[PDB]
Amino acid sequence: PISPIETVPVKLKPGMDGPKVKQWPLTEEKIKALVEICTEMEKEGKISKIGPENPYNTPVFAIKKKDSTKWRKLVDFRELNKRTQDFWEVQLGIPHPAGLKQKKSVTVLDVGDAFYSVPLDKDFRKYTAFTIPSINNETPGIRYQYNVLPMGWKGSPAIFQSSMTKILEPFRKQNPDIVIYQYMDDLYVGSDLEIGQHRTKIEELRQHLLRWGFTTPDKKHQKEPPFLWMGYELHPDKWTVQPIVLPEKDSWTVNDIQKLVGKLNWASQIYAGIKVRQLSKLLRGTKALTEVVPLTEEAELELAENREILKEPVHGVYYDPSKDLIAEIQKQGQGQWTYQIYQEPFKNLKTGKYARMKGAHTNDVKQLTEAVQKIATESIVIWGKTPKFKLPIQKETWEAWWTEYWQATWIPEWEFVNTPPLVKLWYQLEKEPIIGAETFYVDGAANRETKLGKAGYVTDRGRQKVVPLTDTTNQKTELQAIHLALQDSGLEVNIVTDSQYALGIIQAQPDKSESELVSQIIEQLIKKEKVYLAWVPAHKGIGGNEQVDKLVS
Amino acid sequence: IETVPVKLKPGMDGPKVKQWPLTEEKIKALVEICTEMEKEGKISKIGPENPYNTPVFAIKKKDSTKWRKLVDFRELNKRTQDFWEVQLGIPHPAGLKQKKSVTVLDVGDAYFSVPLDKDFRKYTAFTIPSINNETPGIRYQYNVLPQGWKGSPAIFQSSMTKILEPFRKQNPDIVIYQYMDDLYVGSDLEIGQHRTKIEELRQHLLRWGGYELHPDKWTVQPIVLPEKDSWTVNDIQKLVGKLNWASQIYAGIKVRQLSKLLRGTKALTEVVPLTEEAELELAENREILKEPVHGVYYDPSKDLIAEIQKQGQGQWTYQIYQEPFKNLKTGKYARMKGAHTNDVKQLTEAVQKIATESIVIWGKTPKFKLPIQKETWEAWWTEYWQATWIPEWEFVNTPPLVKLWY
DNA sequence: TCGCCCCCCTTCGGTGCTTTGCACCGAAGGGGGGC
Ligand SMILES: N#C[C@]1(COP(=O)(O)OP(=O)(O)OP(=O)(O)O)/C(=C\F)[C@@H](n2cnc3c(=O)[nH]c(N)nc32)C[C@@H]1O
Ligand SMILES: [Mg+2]
Repeated sequence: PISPIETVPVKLKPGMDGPKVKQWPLTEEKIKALVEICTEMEKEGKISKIGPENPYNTPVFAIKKKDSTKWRKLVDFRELNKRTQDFWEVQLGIPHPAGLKQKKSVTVLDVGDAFYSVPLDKDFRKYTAFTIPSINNETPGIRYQYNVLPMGWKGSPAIFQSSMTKILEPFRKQNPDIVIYQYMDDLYVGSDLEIGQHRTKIEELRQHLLRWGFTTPDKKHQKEPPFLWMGYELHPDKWTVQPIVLPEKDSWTVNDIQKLVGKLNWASQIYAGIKVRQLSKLLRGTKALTEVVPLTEEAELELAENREILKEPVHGVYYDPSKDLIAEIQKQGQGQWTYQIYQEPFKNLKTGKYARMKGAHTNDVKQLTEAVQKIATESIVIWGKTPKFKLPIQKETWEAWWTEYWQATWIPEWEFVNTPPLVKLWYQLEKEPIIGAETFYVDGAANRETKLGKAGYVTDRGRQKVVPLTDTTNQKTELQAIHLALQDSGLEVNIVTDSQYALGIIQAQPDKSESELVSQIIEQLIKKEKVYLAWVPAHKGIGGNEQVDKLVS
Repeated sequence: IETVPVKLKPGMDGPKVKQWPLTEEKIKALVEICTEMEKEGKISKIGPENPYNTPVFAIKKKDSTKWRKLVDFRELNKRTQDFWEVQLGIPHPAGLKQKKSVTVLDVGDAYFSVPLDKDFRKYTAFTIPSINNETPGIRYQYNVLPQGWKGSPAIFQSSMTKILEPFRKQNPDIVIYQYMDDLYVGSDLEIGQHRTKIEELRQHLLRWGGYELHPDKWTVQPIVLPEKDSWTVNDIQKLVGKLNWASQIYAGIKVRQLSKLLRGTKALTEVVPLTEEAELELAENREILKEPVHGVYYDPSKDLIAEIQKQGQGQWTYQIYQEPFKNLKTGKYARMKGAHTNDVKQLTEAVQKIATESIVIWGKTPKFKLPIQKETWEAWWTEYWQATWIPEWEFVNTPPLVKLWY
């Protein structure tokens, strides 16, 4: 039925009128199919016939439903959506089974023809017009407009969600000891009542929904575990994901690799250790979804690893609010991190991974801090609190980082866990110049118009060097000059540059970079025993800086 | 009461800022706060056809253990018409920054007795989230003048003038300045005496509807040069580069003869002696940096800017300016929690302190340039915020070219 | 040949800098998943 709920008033964007678009696949099979669907919808008052005074139009089609033997109707409202007003969407995220508390009695229900049970605002119906053709164009055709929320319209989800919230709120206020998870038309209902009483509250809820025009078909009424919910299976003690099948191909296209990575990311919420970095690499610099991409050797190994992980059975557990949340992170290499969130050992609530490269130059301590921040945010979303962390970084390392790094940084209460490889600083710049170490006055210049540059140095012990550079930039020349000093110096070096840019990168102790030049500098800094890096202003005749300045001309 | 007609600035739409995740404690507090204000008609439940949104969260002080709801109307305030153009704004008194003590009182609740132009209310929408997205967001919009909206003090202007009218003449040497939802009230009495007069004001205010600041201890910290007897090449290189930067601020600063001292390709640990011609140069530059810079005056029509640097072991230097290198004020903030472990908490506290000083001194907050990653700041700052206002800020990654301010 | 939401990975283009490329950041493309 159609809810007696009040309509939500909706507008078109200011200045815009309604859609006016002609009709497609005018077949006879389709036409007769369409008049068949519409006449039943019309009998229930979901749509109404309209005539030619309504100038607007939009085209129609239909696809299949997962629940076999039902078709789904869809109208291509792409044009109307452009002209319809903006909405503030109230679905702020996706419920996760790890956020659920164990319940004595659980029910999963769904509303039938959900959108078609919510009326659409009177004044807006005329824009949802669609003509049904006539016999492959012989005559003018049959027109309808929607009286309810149409599938395919931009505002339908939000207006339904809001309507469902209004309808349930009476029942929610009344039964606070009944958890109701409301995701679109899908309702999860858990309680600590004994089954007999729980069932009373259920049909009390169902009867409340029906007064407001929401049917709950038996077909979609789950009374017994395992419950199918949001892509998972809910058991009393644990939850699984519904089986994830990865593509198996002899020859992979870009688009199949995109599909593979997406499945693996979905799997990583409970399957620990998933990696996609070498598989995602394949996607770079590509130019067509149909482009066949040969898997690198590294991508084959990564997929093989993932495939062995996915062959083993895993489950998550449910949330106990009387115990602390614990988050443990492990480093996986090449900027990849994996984590598990649990409350008792070896009983994960969920897992996950972090593998984004933020910035052109970074280090493991920064990325660890970003992983912690991602986990901290996720835990707020699911459980409303952050967890206590178990991290593979020593207190000496962290304390060395935030005393020598100029930006404020922080990590919550955490406990060192010895799960190598540990997160470490791979070098530390001396706070003071080194006695006995050679001093290099480095500098490099490039001509902005020329493409040509030089990099070189002058040293207190008397050494000089210039290297010509082609197809370079000014900032590259300066990195190149530091690169030479580190290359031609011993285990202990003092370096003077006039590049605030280069100093800025290096003083942040990066251990990885998108630049191969910065990557080379890092490899050298790690081989050194002591490095002091000092800056001076250029073109002010400083002894040494001026010397190399003059030389690199 | 009649509504004042309010408008957004030409060619601007209302805020469309997503709500961020909140802890259980804050969601519960926001729901108990919003359920009651709905009941008192101060806010109305709305749906998704309102396309605007502004983040909401909650703050709890440890001198006031009750939750205070805070709607981050920074975007809305930016897009709201100016009220100085309409001559409803508040003039700043130059007298406050001189007073012995300044107390801050949250009088935001007074705005809840004046309705908001119904055509403007839609711009005030906000959305309460839910733990584990058990439900969709619940949306409200204001019917009264909202706390945190810059138009609320302007519209309530001539009403607040009436409320304080008696207290002002009965105490003509106390100075009151309203900034947003706050009253900054300062006087020259004994703290005990002063506090007493505050409760008087409180109770007078209470009839209709944190900690003591002390402006005269906000010492400026200048650019100081080290004092040594033996100078290494590196020591002089740092000094030269430090005074070279300062020549963009101060005037008549020289490196002519300190730069001469580095002549040659010298080792950085070699102790070069100091000529008379260069020793004169330094002590000359020392005094120029002792007493402040001539020619820098506040411009009320330009924005205030604040830069902060982490100096370590709990110390934070800051400079407030409008034009670069023309600082109206330089300073050094210091921590207070007894563990010295949390950089983000310290920076958050430093921002509130600096912003408070700007309100006391100039009557508006600066736009902050924060030495922190965006995602680290956003992960934690709300846990330490205690002000009813929120300043503008942006995120910088500027390595210390020199330790100028330390 | 449709809608709305969250996630990840890649690409692209706008912004500001006492710049001339560079680093940052948000949006948009693809994929996963939900209904
Ligand atoms: N509300 C609601 C439902 C429930 O969709 P759901 O699977 O529960 O089916 P149903 O309610 O229509 O009826 P049923 O439950 O089978 O008896 C939807 C989400 F939740 C909407 N929706 C789902 N998928 C699609 C889709 O691809 N395209 C579009 N454009 N819209 C969709 C319409 C539907 O109304
Ligand atoms: Mg349904």
